[PDB]
Amino acid sequence: LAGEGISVNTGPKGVINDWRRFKQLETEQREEQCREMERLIKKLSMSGEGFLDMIDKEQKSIVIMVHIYEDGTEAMNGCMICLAAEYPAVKFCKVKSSVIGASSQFTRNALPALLIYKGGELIGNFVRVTDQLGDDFFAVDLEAFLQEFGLLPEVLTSVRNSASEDSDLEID
Amino acid sequence: ALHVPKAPGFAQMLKEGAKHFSGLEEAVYRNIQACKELAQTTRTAYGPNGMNKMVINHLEKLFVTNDAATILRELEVQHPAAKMIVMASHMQEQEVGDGTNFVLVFAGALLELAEELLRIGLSVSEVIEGYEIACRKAHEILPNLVCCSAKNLRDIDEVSSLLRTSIMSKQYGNEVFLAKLIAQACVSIFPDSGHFNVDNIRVCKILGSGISSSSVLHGMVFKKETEGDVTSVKDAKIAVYSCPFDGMITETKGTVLIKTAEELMNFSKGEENLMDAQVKAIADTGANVVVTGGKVADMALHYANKYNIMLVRLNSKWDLRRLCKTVGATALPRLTPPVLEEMGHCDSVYLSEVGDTQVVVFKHEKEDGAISTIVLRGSTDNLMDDIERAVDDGVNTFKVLTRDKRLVPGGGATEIELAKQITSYGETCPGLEQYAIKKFAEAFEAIPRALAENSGVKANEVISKLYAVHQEGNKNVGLDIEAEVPAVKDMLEAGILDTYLGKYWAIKLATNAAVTVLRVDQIIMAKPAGGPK
Amino acid sequence: EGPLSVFGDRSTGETIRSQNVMAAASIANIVKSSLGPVGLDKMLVDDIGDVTITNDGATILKLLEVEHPAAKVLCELADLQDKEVGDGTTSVVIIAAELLKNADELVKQKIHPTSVISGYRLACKEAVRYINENLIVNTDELGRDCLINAAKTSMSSKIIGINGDFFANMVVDAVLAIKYTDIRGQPRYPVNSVNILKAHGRSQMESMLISGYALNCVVGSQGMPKRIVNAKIACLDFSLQKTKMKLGVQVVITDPEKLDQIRQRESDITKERIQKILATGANVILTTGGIDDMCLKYFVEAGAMAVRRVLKRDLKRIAKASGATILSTLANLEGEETFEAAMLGQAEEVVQERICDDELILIKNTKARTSASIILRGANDFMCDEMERSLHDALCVVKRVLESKSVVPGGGAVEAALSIYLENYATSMGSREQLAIAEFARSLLVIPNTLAVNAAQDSTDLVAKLRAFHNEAQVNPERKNLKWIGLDLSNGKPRDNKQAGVFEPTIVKVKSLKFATEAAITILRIDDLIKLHPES
Amino acid sequence: MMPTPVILLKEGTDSSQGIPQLVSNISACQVIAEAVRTTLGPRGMDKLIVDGRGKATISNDGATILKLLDVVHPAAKTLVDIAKSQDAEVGDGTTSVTLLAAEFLKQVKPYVEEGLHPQIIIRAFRTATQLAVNKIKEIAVTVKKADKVEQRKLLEKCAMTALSSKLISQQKAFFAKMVVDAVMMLDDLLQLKMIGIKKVQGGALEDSQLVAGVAFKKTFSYAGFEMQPKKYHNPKIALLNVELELKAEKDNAEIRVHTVEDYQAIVDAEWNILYDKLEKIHHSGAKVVLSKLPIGDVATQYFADRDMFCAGRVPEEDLKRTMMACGGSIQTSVNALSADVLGRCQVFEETQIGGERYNFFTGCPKAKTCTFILRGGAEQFMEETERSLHDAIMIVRRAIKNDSVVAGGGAIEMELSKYLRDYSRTIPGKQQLLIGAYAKALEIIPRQLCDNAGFDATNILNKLRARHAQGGTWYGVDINNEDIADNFEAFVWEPAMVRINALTAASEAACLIVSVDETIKNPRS
Ligand SMILES: Nc1ncnc2c1ncn2[C@@H]1O[C@H](COP(=O)(O)OP(=O)(O)O)[C@@H](O)[C@H]1O
Ligand SMILES: Nc1ncnc2c1ncn2[C@@H]1O[C@H](COP(=O)(O)OP(=O)(O)O)[C@@H](O)[C@H]1O
Ligand SMILES: Nc1ncnc2c1ncn2[C@@H]1O[C@H](COP(=O)(O)OP(=O)(O)O)[C@@H](O)[C@H]1O
Ligand SMILES: [Mg+2]
Ligand SMILES: [Mg+2]
Ligand SMILES: [Mg+2]
Repeated sequence: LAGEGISVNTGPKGVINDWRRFKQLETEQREEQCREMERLIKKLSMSGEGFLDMIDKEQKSIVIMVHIYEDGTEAMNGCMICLAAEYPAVKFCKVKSSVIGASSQFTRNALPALLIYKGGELIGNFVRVTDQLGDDFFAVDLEAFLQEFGLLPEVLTSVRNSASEDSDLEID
Repeated sequence: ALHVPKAPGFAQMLKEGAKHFSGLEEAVYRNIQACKELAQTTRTAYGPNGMNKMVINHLEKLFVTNDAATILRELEVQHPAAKMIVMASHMQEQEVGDGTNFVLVFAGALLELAEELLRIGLSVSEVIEGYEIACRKAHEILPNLVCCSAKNLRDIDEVSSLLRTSIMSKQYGNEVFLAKLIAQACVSIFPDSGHFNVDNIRVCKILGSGISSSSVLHGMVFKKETEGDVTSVKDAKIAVYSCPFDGMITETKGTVLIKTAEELMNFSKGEENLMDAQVKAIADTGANVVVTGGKVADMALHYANKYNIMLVRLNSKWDLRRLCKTVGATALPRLTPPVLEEMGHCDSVYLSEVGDTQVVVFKHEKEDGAISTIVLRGSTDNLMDDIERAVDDGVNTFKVLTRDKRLVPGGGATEIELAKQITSYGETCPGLEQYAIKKFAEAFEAIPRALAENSGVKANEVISKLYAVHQEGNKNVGLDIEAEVPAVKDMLEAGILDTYLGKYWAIKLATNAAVTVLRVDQIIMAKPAGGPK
Repeated sequence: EGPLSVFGDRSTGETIRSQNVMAAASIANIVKSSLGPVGLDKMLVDDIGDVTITNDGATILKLLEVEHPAAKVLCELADLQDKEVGDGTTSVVIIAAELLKNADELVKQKIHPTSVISGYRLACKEAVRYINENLIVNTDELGRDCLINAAKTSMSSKIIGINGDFFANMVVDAVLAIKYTDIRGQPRYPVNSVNILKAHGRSQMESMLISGYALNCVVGSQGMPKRIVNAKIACLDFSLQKTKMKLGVQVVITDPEKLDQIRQRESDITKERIQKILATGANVILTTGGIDDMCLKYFVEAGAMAVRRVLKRDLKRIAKASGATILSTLANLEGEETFEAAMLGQAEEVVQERICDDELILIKNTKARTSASIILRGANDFMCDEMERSLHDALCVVKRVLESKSVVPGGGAVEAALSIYLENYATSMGSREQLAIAEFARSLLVIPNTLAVNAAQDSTDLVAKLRAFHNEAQVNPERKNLKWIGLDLSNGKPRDNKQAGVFEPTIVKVKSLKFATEAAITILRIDDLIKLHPES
Repeated sequence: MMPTPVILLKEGTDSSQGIPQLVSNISACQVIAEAVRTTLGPRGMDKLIVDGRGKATISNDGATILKLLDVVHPAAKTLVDIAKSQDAEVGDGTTSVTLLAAEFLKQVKPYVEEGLHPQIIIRAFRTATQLAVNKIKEIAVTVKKADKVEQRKLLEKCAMTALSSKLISQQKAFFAKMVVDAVMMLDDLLQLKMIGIKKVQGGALEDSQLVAGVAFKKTFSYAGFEMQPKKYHNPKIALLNVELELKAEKDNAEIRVHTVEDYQAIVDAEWNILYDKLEKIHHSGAKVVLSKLPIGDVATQYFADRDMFCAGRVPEEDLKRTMMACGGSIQTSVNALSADVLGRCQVFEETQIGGERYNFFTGCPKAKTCTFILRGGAEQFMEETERSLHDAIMIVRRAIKNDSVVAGGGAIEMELSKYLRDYSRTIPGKQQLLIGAYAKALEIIPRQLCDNAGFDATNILNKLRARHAQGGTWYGVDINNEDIADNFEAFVWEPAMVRINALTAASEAACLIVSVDETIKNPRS
């Protein structure tokens, strides 16, 4: 048992394919782990790729919130639909916890999750909103509660109007 | 053929977490059982031989006492019927100040006997009607059972003797000393005007020297220090300021606009000169103690030290108001020097330490003043808290005596006489309400029974002796605590007396709670969900 | 962990002593509430819904799951007391635990355990001598009242305590029934020969004492009669079935004409045996083995009762009582198979009695010896089980009283007298063994204290009055009759227990003291414990 | 037990009721008292406790050990509370209170098990404690002539007795004399804040010193500080609460100018303000300048150029002590630096003390304060030394307030036990057993002393009992000679109020523990 100076040398450069494949897979799991860790412990104490690349994409100047649910979820979903009908500029969406594979404590004691993302960072991590909001409050109550913290953003055509750059020229 | 489906109708429409208890057996009997359980938990702390209970609340704070209201407050009661009885007990505590355990025991006995009456065949309406009739009869009887009156409240010995019984149930071993302390403290307050203020009694808990070292102080004691270097004044002329002891500033925004070097060089000097002038003007009125409700500026403190002015900083507005009442000053809103009328006067103000606590004492040599303080010593925080609860009970008893001066015999004598006379009345009453009236009369036995059980003697012998004596004609005879065997003695001679108003209110509230619990027939409980507070 | 390097936990010094004393105190406090007439029974659930209502200390300690080994030591101490005496099972455990507690209290004062052990041994020896010399009453001057009172005292605190006036009489009659003498002329009473049958139904008063033997068995077939007016009992230890050839024998057939004869003989052998048995006039045939259909039919045709699968102990008791002889085989010394009338047991009557929808065999008034059996009736099975346990305790107490003709006053009188005498005597023996003997005397006072506290009475005042009475008896020669003053828990005052009829066998107290002292000495030797971790 | 459809209390509520509850409470009190059993007497040991953070504390003080223990038993916390009470009111005997309370409970446990009503036990404790307190008061030895030398000897002996149980017991005479000298300089209130205690690493215990003035560590000197002289033979000290630095005149101040001449004038005005403050300080005649607020580098260089000493960010307590020693006043404004507000010490010096720099203000003739400089080999060594010095200081303060003493070593305990037993012989008998149990429990102190010292407690206790019976009220345990001796003649003296408070607190704790019959634990929130 000697030769502590192994100096693997040519090994890493000769098997770099498998090492880089494993590194890529581990990093792919790493973005998911970093995204999910922002919710657990950080706020709990006090397909997944679709969610990941939806959070990564879109403009940082648009507030995007997501909801974590398991099968009063129905009332909050109806209120969220009403807010979506009232705030077309926002992109309300929901995703199951089992798809994300969050912790068991979040599944068992944090079923109602109001996660708000603004430019890749958590400006709001409302979790287990049963106590401070209720069970059967309407959409206007949720809108007022969210607007009190300054998070939510502040005619009707017939059906549609939108359709070279030569607009119109009468010049001879 | 292996499952029982829910009945069509209300059972199917019920929420997943809700509960529905309907009918006599499912609701009334369960409520009576819960109330009996609560009475059983609180029963052992009744009377002078009652035992303290160490109750640890949800916040992990230790409470040791035999005060029923405190025990119920610290307990996390969940049954709605027991909740209602606890509300009745708290209402009794707020209205009078003593008799909460009496209310709970009487309500439990009444509900147990109501359950018995329901079982033998009587319906809820007959029981409620009989209980109300018997309560009216007891309220009519009670004035006739008054044995004596206070007849003097400016005395010390009489007040101490009157208050001994109230603070005999709590702190049974040493009640005379506490009675004398509370009597002196209450006599200092309560001037020729008939109005007596309970809040004017202040209790300060200083730890270290045992409760036998407690004393009463005519003034205020604050557990803090003095800002300045002056620590003792012999002819104090306290001036009280609600504003901070500092130069007044604007409300919108104060910007020091400097446009020349002269202003820059002279601004600080002018500010210091203005502060010095203000402090000297304050001191020139003869005021040598200054009490502020806000912060103290460094320059203001320096100039107060230069002119030999004692500075005391009170943080809470309640303490400021109490000190103003005690000394006789007015809380000025600005730093202007006080006029003669607004200037307070005290016999002595000094800094001192008791045990290891630095305190500031506002001491009056005269045996008068609006506010008097009781300095409680002790070897444990919980012991001093229990002594403070006893002091509160004694002060409430004194206030009740001021409101109504009539007293009734204690030691269950009043309860036995009431039971006997209500039983006699119920015999003459025909109809089905006689059973309810007799049960209401028998429910008064729970007080002497609890006293006998706590004292360690057989209850049945005591009850039989009390009935025999009251049939003889002595209506002022209750059980003797200082006896190893069941025995009775005259309470009027022994001075074991409790207030008539307390008994009246306790009986009324207990009867109201019992009948209100009996009136409920169906319970529709929602899902507990959350709601931590 | 450390320099010792052993794969287990270790405890040394006052820690292990405190642990052992705590375990002993836990065992004592488990059963302390079930001592004395004002004691109460206990209800045990066996994790599968089984209920065992009991008051016996041995049963309680045996049914429990015990892990600490000093607690075990007390458990087998109670079991040993039950096996060797039959009574005082709770008292010995309580006394041993109190002795251990006081010995540990002495040890904590830097008194060496050797001195405490020597003092305990000396105190036990002197207590036994004092009991045997001063605190015994000879039963030859009383007769049957002493037996009745001893049985009633044993039955107190049991489910049959109030019915003692009847149960004690039944027990005394049953014990006197089975009395017989052996070599050297000493009369010995073989308890456990009184068969006890439990059957719910009627009240306790309908419990009956059979002047014979009772079998928990029924007749083999419904055709045979269920009552014989003059029983000729023949006891057999072999089954009566078709004869099967042994393992070392085979039947090989080369001539077909022999198979039918072989098959016929295969049952004709048993038929001939049964005919030989029946030709002597036997009416009742009891066998430990089974009986098949053909033999049952033969007995039915003969008009004789036949019972199969009889328990061996029951068969032995029946043979002893009725004068029958157990015959494991029908083979004399002449090489033949014969049955003689000399082996026929005789009983006055055998009846297939019916008891609460079940039936059992009653063998009434056996000759050449008298035997007894008791059938207990109760509300349910738990009540009957408790009745059986209390009945066994009473039978053992009566056995001890009849064997050794000395009794002691009950109700803690012996304990108080011993405490006073040992406290006075300790001043003349050694220096630290003085303290040891004083602690022994003080520990002997736990029994009257428990008796008084179980009645919700003033234990301190009652024990003080008892001690004053015993001290006055000891210091005043003319007041020597106060030794019998014990405790009356009904009224909570001292009472002359010998006059009141509260008696206990002397052997109970002597064995309890000896066993408790030895157990306390054994536990006190420990000063260090190594608890090796299990290999799994 | 049956499941009610709706339960009464909250789910998970635990309730213990009856005699088993009180027995468990007594056992818990015994367990707590066992944690400080071996830290009693001159042969007592120390306990090491490691908190969750990994920091370790080493102490012989019972109150400190109990506080560092995370006691959660409701009945056991009373022992910690009474230990804190004894520490607060007296400062010594924090182990005796716990031992006495636990011994009372252990003595009455057998009577509790027998079903005796606890009110009788409480009454017996109250009666016995009142009698014992009266006996202590009327047998305590006091001298009604108050000579300076005799009072000095009494205080020194009391400090020696209080100190002869810690790691500084070998130098107990030196530290006792230092404590007495320190205490006598306090004027009338004997504030503990007027006795500074500085701990400096490195050095023997005998190297610790008491300064007749003030001393504090050097506080973040700026540039140019090393050029200032570090010794003055009659300095005048300017005690100030002033920030001597270039800074904005006020936080909300704003300067508005529209001319370069005004810009230069503003800069020169700021410089002139600072230099005016510095000149006002300098012209006062002071040579040493101290301030709570920071002193800038410009001011440091200015004072260096004038051969002056400066020190900024001096703590409030250090300046208060310096004012009480030199005799000046802390000035928030330098506009009136009259000669009557300047401190004056004989010698000021900065010296190297064990790898640290300290400023010494010695030679103050009318100083009302002092500073302890404790040396040691470790931080916990210094902390335990400070705790022992605090105990001695509290004892000396109490003796100054009331100079009544009783011989220690268990002599007073044995005398009280004998008196209480003799009283118990003359009562009907129900209270007699309880009072005798109280008297026997009073014997815990000498027994614990003998056990810690490795003696045979039984023989020593028998000899003490016989001696007290035949006469001699001041006979206690003599640790050095393996025997008993007259402790009063051996100068084992403690103030009577120490034992009075110990008995009172132990009796109150025992009565409170016994009075409880039932406990309730609400579920965790
Ligand atoms: N010395 C005494 N002797 C007999 N009874 C007393 C004595 N002191 C008080 N009592 C009785 O105790 C009762 C007070 O019980 P208490 O514990 O105060 O309950 P509550 O606080 O609900 O009034 C009174 O009704 C009185 O009759
Ligand atoms: N009628 C009685 N009166 C007074 N004491 C009795 C009576 N019967 C029994 N005792 C006493 O009660 C004690 C408890 O006996 P018990 O517990 O029934 O026996 P075991 O310990 O075998 O269960 C015995 O020592 C006996 O002296
Ligand atoms: N030199 C000594 N000889 C005998 N006993 C002593 C001596 N010094 C102190 N003691 C005893 O040791 C006991 C404990 O004192 P100490 O350990 O200093 O503080 P605490 O009382 O807080 O434990 C005191 O009651 C005292 O009587
Ligand atoms: Mg009250
Ligand atoms: Mg028995
Ligand atoms: Mg000390």
